[PDB]
Amino acid sequence: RQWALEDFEIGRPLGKGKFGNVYLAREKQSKFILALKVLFKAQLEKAGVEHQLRREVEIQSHLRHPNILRLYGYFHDATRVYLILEYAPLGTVYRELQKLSKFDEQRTATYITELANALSYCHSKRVIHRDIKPENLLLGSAGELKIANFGWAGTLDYLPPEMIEGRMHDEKVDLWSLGVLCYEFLVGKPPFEAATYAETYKRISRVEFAFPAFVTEGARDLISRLLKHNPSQRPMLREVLEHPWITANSS
Amino acid sequence: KKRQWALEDFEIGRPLGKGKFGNVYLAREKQSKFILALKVLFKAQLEKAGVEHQLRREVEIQSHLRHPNILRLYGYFHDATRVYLILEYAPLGTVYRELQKLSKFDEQRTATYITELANALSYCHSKRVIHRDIKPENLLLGSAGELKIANFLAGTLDYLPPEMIEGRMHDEKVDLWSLGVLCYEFLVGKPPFEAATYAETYKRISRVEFAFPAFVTEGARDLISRLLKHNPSQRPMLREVLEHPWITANSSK
Amino acid sequence: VSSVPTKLEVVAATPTSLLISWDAPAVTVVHYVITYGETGGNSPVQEFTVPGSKSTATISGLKPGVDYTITVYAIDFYWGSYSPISINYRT
Amino acid sequence: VSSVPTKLEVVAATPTSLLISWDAPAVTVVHYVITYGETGGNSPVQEFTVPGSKSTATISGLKPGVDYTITVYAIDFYWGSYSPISINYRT
Amino acid sequence: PQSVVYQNEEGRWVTDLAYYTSFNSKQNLNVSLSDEMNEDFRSGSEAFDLIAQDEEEFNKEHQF
Amino acid sequence: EDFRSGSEAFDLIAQDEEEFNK
Ligand SMILES: Nc1ncnc2c1ncn2[C@@H]1O[C@H](COP(=O)(O)OP(=O)(O)O)[C@@H](O)[C@H]1O
Ligand SMILES: Nc1ncnc2c1ncn2[C@@H]1O[C@H](COP(=O)(O)OP(=O)(O)O)[C@@H](O)[C@H]1O
Ligand SMILES: [Mg+2]
Repeated sequence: RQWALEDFEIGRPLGKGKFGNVYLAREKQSKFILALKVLFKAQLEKAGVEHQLRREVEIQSHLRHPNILRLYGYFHDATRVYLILEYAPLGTVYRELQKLSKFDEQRTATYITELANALSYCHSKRVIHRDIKPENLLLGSAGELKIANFGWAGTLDYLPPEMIEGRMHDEKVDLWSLGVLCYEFLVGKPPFEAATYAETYKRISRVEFAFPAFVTEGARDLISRLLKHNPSQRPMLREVLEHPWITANSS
Repeated sequence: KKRQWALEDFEIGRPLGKGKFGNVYLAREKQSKFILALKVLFKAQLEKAGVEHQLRREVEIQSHLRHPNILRLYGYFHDATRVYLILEYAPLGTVYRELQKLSKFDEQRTATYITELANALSYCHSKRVIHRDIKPENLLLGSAGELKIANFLAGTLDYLPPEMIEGRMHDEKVDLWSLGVLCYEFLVGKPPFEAATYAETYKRISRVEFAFPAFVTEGARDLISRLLKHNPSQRPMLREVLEHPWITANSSK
Repeated sequence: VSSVPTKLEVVAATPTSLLISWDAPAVTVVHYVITYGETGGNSPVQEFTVPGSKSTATISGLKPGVDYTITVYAIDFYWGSYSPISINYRT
Repeated sequence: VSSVPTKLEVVAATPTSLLISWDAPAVTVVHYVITYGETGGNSPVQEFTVPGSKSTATISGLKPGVDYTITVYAIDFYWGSYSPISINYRT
Repeated sequence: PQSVVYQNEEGRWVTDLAYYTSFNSKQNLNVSLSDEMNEDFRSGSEAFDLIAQDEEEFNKEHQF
Repeated sequence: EDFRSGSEAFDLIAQDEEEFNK
C-alpha cells in the first residue's frame, strides 16, 4: 500500500541495531500492534547494504507462515527506510539462551518442530534460508518461534561443508543448520566452534564434534543424523518431525 | 621452518590499479625474480563493508583451482592494516576497459571469449564449484590476450539469474545464465535487462523480457535466447555452447 | 506529510496550459511521475514522466475554468515512490 | 617491522623462570602463541597459548645456563599469525 | 625448495598458501617490461614508503 | 505501553536519528 509515519502511532524503542531502531507501533485505524524497524539511508548507503536489503524485503514479502516472522510492508522518506514487521513480545532465542545457558529437552524439541514446519513451507516454495541461527530466531506471544531475515566468528558455525567450499547446495543445508541448532540448544555452544576461521573450517569439513556426557541417546541420534558430510544422507524434514526424540519431548 | 610470506620477499613497482579496497602493484619476488601482481586491501574498509568473511572464503576456494583461464592466487599474508594477495600478473587489463574503448565487440572476439569462459566454467563445475563472477570487470587479459576470471546498480543485477534473485534453490545452470548475459553485453555494449529502477529491472529478469539491437545475427540470437531461459533445466549444457554453430563459425579456438 | 518533493506551486498558466514547479529535493531521484485530472469529475486521470534532473513541468490542452488536481511522485531507484505532493488549480 | 606485537622484552626473571612482556597491539588478537627453544638445537621447540587479552606471559622450567630463543605469534581470527617477533635470553 | 602442506578432509596432501611457497620453476612470463618500468622497482625502506604514501592517501579519501 | 502520536512521535524519531550519528 501507500504509507508514511503519519499512518501509525509510534511507541518507544524495542531494541537498537546496526542501522537504526525497531520501535513498537500501532496503525491509527485497525489499531494493530506491530514493530516498526527504521534504517538511516546515509548509513545504509555508506556500508553498501542497500541492494541486499531491497532483495531481502522482496523475498520475505511472499512468505506467510505462523512460524516465519511476517513483513507487512515498507516505505521511505529522504533519510530513512521503514519496515512494518510483526511484533515479537519475547525477544530473540539468542537472548533467551545467553540467559538460561542451555535449554531442556522439552523446550528444544518444541523449537525444532516449529523451525522444521517453517522450513517445510519454505521448501514448498523452493526457498532456502541458508542462515538459520539464534540471532535470527524471534519468540512469539505463546513463546512461538518466528524465523526472520531471509536473503543470505559465528559467520560460519551454522554453515555446512558444501557452502564454505563454494560448492552446489540444496535444501539439505537447512537440515545441517537445524542439527547445529539442536546441539547448541541442548549444549549451549555450537558443535564445531573453534578459536579461528581455519580451525573451525577444519572441524566442519571433517564433521568432528563430540557430545557432553549428559546429552541423551535420543538427541545424540537425531543431531548425528543431521550432521552428515554428504547432504544426501541427511534426513527429510518429515523424518525429523517423526523422530522418536521429537514426538516425545515437543509441547 | 614454516616460514611466512612477508612484504620483504617482494620488490614493489608501479601501481597497476586502484580499487574500492586498495591498490594493486606490479611486484617481483626476490629469490625467483617471478613477476607478480600484489593486491593490498585495507582492513579498515574490509570491515566497513563487511566482506572480510567473503574474501577469506574465496581465497580458500581459489587455492584449489588451477586453469589457464582462471587467475592464479599464489599466496596471502597480512599486517596490522592490510591483507595482501599474491596474484598472477595480467598485463592487458580488464575486458571492461576493452569493452569501453571499442563500445562493442565483433562476433569473432566475442565467441573466442565465450569459448575460453565455457572451458573455465566446465572446469569449475568438474570441481563442484559454481557461481563465478564472469562480469567484464572481473575478466583480465593474459599475455596472449586470453581471459582470466578473477574472483577478488550498473548492470550487476542483470548477471544474476531469476532463481538467485528470488532466493530459490540454484545449480550449475546459473553459470549458463551469466554466460548469456555476457555474450549479449559483448555484442551490444550494455546488458539486456537494466531498467530505470530496481523494481523494473527485477520485473524484466523474472519475466525474461528483452530485445536485441537489429545488427545482431540470428546465430547469436539463437545462442543467447537459449542461455537466458527462465527454467534452468532448459538451458544448454556447456558442451552444447562450445559446439554451437555460431560459436564454431566464429572462434579462433 | 513532509514529502518529496517539498513545495509544489503552479507558477504560470493560461486558460488551457500551466506550469508547475517544485524545489529540487537533494535526495537523488530517477524520475518524477505527474498525474493530472479534472477534480472529482470522473474522467480518467492522465499521467506522464519527467527526468529527475528537471524541476518544472508544463501541461497544455486543458479545459478553461475547470478545477484540476496535479499530483507529483518522485521515484527512488530501490525503494519505489516517496510520499507524494498534490495541488488544486482552477482554469 | 610489520610484526605484531611490536616490541618484546623480558621484564623479569627467576633463575629457572622468566616473564616476557609486550605492547597491547591495537589490532584485535584471538590468542598469542608463545614458543621457546634451546638456541643450540637437537631438542624440540615448546609452544603454549595465551589469551588475546593479555600482554605478558611466564616461561618456567628453563635450564640454568642455556641460551633460549623466544618467539611470540599473534593470531588473527580470519588471517592467522601476523609476522612474529622474537628475542634471546640466557640462563 | 620450500612449502607448507597438510592433509585434507579426505586425507589428500594440499599446499597452504599462507606460508612462503618457493617459485621452483622457470616462469612462462611471455612479456617484456620496458626499461622505464623495470627501473621503478623499489625494495626496503623505499618500498614500505610507497605503500605507506598510498595508504594515507587512501584513508583520507574514504575519511579514515 | 505509552503510544505517542503526531509531531511528538515525529520529534521522537528525529531525535533518535540525530543520536544515531555518534
Ligand atoms: N518483531 C520484533 N519484536 C521484538 N523485538 C524486535 C522485533 N524485530 C526486531 N526486534 C529487536 O530489534 C533489535 C535489533 O535487531 P535486528 O532487527 O536483528 O537488527 P540488527 O541486526 O541491526 O541488530 C533487537 O533488540 C531485536 O530484538
Ligand atoms: N592481476 C592483475 N594483473 C594486472 N592488473 C591487475 C590485476 N588485478 C587488478 N589489476 C588492475 O587493478 C585494477 C583494480 O583492481 P580491481 O580488481 O578492479 O579492484 P577492486 O576489486 O577493489 O575493484 C583493475 O581494474 C586492473 O586494472
Ligand atoms: Mg538510492
